[PDB]
Amino acid sequence: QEQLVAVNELNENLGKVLIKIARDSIANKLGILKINLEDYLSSLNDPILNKKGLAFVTLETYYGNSTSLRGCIGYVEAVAPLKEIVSKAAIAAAFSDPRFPPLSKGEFDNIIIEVTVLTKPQEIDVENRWELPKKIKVGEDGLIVEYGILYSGLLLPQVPMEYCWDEETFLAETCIKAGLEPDCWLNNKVKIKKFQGIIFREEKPKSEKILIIKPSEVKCKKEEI
Repeated sequence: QEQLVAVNELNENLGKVLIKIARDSIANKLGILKINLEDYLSSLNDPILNKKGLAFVTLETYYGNSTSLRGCIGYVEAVAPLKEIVSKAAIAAAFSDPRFPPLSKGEFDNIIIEVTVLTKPQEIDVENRWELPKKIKVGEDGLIVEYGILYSGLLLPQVPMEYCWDEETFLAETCIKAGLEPDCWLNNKVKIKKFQGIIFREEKPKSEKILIIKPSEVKCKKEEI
């Protein structure tokens, strides 16, 4: 809205760009790609890239039929222009993860990059809380239930779907996560935000084709072999 990115704005080509931004940022810090990252980032003039959101980047070592976590970093404290938060996260995924050595030039070629974009959580202003279940959608919306610093509950978009919940159960379970009663969502004093997310990932290192993974395509665990 006020320069905030919406998930429906992120298509396969934008995911293609975010992935290349992450790729080049790392390549630039590894010393592989010769560029001025800052000027490079400001040259990407697609307005979408500059809308704000939250982002995470995880690097997985590529194998025939499996992958291995290689580094993960994400920022959820404050939204910032996509291209910037993604460039920053990519770099951190490669060099800041406390669990691995920094990425080496030798590894860069065998890593698959995954970029997750989350929208800025936003308050659901409905003065008829019983109509609250209608203003959200299981499989698309993440939730945040708050009531003063002491009570805060957060659920990612996928959770409700993989556990096969309906909209109300979803709000109840988040309330329980916040330390509140199952029906805390009907209480005007309890603030409720929603947000969305999306995932882009190379199916192979530097591949042209990328996989778009949506929280709404997750299978209810009860239907898993």
